[PDB]
Amino acid sequence: YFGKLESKCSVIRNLNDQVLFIDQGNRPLFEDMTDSDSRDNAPRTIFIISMYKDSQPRGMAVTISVKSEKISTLSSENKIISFKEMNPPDNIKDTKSDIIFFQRSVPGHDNKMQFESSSYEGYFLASEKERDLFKLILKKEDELGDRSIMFTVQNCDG
Repeated sequence: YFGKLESKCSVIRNLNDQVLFIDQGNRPLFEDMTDSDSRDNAPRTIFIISMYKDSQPRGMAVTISVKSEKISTLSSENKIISFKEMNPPDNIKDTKSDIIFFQRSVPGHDNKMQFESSSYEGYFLASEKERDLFKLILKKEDELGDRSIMFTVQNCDG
């Protein structure tokens, strides 16, 4: 079971220092900071990472949420990326949850982080190029050295 401990304002960047944002269509994408849309994208670059105490310690249990008009929370349900219409909860009774990811650092690189679905072992948040776009996806990943599943997290609380 999980219990929420603290929430932190966060900016998430991929392997190429592109910044995660939510577009008009509620799609999680990555922007180059010289992109012409970076001005309009800027409010949608802010994520809330909430840390959870875990009765079955496997990694740092977190939810990732966005604050638009209302709060929505990132989900790995059905092995894809979506946003559940829900604030991060105070308590979660189960040991696995579609909104809980295990955040862990990369061996030798304490600042590089990987987020594993707690529902689907071996599935990770990843950056993927798809035509002209860079998309946040849920990727079945056998190779933990794959830099496309590595992110940095910058605190904006201060």
